[PDB]
Amino acid sequence: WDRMEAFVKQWNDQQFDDMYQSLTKDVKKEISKKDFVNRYKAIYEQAGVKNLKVTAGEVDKDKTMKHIPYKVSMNTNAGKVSFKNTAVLKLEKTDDEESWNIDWDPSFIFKQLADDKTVQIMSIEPKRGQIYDKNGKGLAVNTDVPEIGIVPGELGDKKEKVIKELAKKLDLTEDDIKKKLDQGWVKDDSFVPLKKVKPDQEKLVSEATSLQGVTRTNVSSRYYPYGEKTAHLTGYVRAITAEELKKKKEGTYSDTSNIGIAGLENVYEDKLRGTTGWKIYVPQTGEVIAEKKAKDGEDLHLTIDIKTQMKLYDELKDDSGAAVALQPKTGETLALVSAPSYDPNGFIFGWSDKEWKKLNKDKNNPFSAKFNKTYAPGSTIKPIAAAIGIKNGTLKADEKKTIKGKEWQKDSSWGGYSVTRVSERLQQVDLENALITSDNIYFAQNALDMGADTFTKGLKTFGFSEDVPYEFPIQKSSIANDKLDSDILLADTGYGQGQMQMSPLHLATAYTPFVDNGDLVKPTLIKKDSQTADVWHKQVVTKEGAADITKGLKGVVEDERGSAYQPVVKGITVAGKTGTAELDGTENGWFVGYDYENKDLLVAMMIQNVQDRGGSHYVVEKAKKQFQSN
Repeated sequence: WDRMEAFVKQWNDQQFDDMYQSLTKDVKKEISKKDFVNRYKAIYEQAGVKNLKVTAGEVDKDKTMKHIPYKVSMNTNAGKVSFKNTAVLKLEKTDDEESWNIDWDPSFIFKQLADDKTVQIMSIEPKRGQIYDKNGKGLAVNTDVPEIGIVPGELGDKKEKVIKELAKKLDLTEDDIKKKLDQGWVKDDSFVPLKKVKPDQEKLVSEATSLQGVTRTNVSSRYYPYGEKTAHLTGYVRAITAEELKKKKEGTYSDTSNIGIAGLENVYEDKLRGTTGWKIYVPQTGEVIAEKKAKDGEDLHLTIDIKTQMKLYDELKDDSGAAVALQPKTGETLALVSAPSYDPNGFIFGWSDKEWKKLNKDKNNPFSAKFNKTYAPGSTIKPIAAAIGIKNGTLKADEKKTIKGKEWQKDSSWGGYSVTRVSERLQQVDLENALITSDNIYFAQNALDMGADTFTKGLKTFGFSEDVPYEFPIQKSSIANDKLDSDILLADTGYGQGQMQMSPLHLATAYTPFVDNGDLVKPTLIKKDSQTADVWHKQVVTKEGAADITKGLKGVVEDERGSAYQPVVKGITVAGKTGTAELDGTENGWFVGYDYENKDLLVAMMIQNVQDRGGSHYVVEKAKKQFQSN
């Protein structure tokens, strides 16, 4: 019949407002359309009802009352659910027109339901996988932390004064505690959790539990054992919002779930979470409509060495910038540091108000990692360019160039603009002395002699303009705002005063061909039991070209004329390059270096607001400390 088919179509399509219209006059009373629609929406939403199939059968007796059997199957967060039932169709006249109407009752939601029975949907959170460094040191783990609560029966006739004192002691409100004590499940002998506390605060727990009826347990909790020292690398988890929950695939989260918002917590959310358990049941009888068991998440093992991480943190902790430390042979990531930072434990245990407001008004954006953003690299481009110039035959490292004065233009067509070098001591300038004196004209002429096409292709072999193959998302490096579309922009990009932007991670990666082999190494955060150093582009420079570049980068640190000579550090065997990118404004300082003798460490460091602190020098002093002085 038409009415039944239309009702079934509306219900398969889950349009409950259209469904309410077909109900009998009796059911219209005692159940308002508001309550009908709200009850369906709430139950189906919270249970995760999807894949709904309602199919109708055949009538039996032939009249003003019919019976039509039907069946319902569906998928819920707790599994497949299906039942059979019989709809009563009564013919009824309202106003002046008859119609067949369905005599609805709560058993059309789930079969167990009736006018004295409801449904409840509880969830079981799995154990989240943990994050370890290369030596098994826990970076994002699960630990048992104190949990202060109230047993109501133990309060006696002191409930009010106890709530007042405990609210003052735990920085909660009296209303919040009372709301928790008034929950439906709360019985006089049950422990009512009130607040989770960090492990280092047993004195607070001792003070608080010494009140009437206030007691203590331990609850499992995420914990970030090194806090802001690894905050950008771990990221964090925190409670999911109702709006976030509405966007996810039903079943994967509940209203009380943690979700990874930033860092590796977010990047590996699926691996770390696991499977959420569910139970749909009827509270008046205890009957279970459906049930699904949880499943723990998987652990994550990183290449990070927390010792290197902490050395870099100690150097950057009061500044604004980033530092990457790679093992340039294997491509493993020893350290990823960004400053300023934050304690991700704040998102688990709660923030103090002053700290939250501090972090949100900080103009250097503590919650944002800087090692995956792209900044102007400045002079640090020069060796890379040199590599390309040696790779594509247009540059010989041992041949000197004629440069007279401190200014140079290609021809009259530049006019008022010329490339400026800081010194004019050397008139015959080879590659080594070009790097040591950071000669801008040398490298402008390198770019020009090279041409735009070869230089673009070369920059692409060092990983510009492509997705960065790395497990932590890295914004792509840019050669120019559009393209190298003029001799002037080409020359400026040659010596690092153009439109280019690199990430610290990428700059670290792009000095790896200089260390030994010439290969651009594929960086990785994930610890692998395989001792296989993956290559990202093969032989982007030759071995002998890498040696030629290493000579000049060595000189930058060891020759008195170099930009990285001060401070003189006995013991280190470090070759590298400095940079300063300007922004009455500020300027950012760069140092990229590697151990040209031990070949097992490379660091890139970038610090902001260094114009009044000696520029790149301020960075250099902090960078040399990171290297083996043995």
